[PDB]
Amino acid sequence: LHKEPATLIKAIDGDTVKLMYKGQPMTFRLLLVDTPEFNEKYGPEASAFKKKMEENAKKIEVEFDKGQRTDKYGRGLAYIYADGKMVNEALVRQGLAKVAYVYKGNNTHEQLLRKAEAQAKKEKLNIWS
Ligand SMILES: Cc1cn([C@H]2C[C@H](OP(=O)(O)O)[C@@H](COP(=O)(O)O)O2)c(=O)[nH]c1=O
Ligand SMILES: [Ca+2]
Repeated sequence: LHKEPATLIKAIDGDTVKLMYKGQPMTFRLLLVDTPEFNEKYGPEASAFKKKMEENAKKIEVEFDKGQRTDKYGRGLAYIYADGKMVNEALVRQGLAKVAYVYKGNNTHEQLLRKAEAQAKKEKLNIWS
């Protein structure tokens, strides 16, 4: 897998963001995670955590997995990095997302993320509190 450039256009919520990628606006959905909807417990905190991480970044990057790159809604499916730190993993490590939507062939970072989840759960953070 390879990191590629993108620029933030707008925060959306805990697991989607609008980025400019190869010069075109796209919505991206984070691979391998699910955050609560803005209306549910920890929804606002997930959205805020993601928004801060991505707006404070100097450099956003997108990393596609080996499989599908857009979903049925036309959202890009990627791992997103903010100054080299994976947003998908950070949300999980903080108890603000669960590992989810693990489809065969787009699951390169599955174990990394499950390890984060286990640490969050052991710490009783947020969703696991
Ligand atoms: C994360 C992810 C979601 N999806 C689809 C499955 C779900 O379909 P349904 O909309 O039919 O439930 C939806 C979940 O996204 P959201 O959590 O953003 O709603 O996105 C994929 O197809 N691939 C993926 O990798
Ligand atoms: Ca969601």
